[PDB]
Amino acid sequence: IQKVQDDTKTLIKTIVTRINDILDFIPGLHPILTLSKMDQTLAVYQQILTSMPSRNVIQISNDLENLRDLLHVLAFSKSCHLPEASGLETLDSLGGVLEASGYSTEVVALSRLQGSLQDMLWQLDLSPGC
Repeated sequence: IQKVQDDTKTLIKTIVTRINDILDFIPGLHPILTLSKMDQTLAVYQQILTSMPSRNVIQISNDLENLRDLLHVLAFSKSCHLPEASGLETLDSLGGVLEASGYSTEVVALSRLQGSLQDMLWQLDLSPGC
């Protein structure tokens, strides 16, 4: 379990760095505290990123899948259950949270995602609920 955590922390830093290389305090999309909320949030970002492919987004999107796995492998070792995340049938509802004047939706989306990732980074050290 500790190595699962070490592997999770590492992968997160990688994605945060990848995003920098590509709004300092922009809140992520409800990135919360339990393993299920983290997973349900990552699932919403994946749907978003799938609608805006680019070299780094496709790269990031793949990493997000590896991060979700690590979150599930953890729940596994914690003998708990992560529900199947709900999916948005449409991204049209995400308009408001992804729209900003002087900023692209791609930039707002990756900026929120980075916020969520940095959020998980420290919360996972508190050995969050399930």
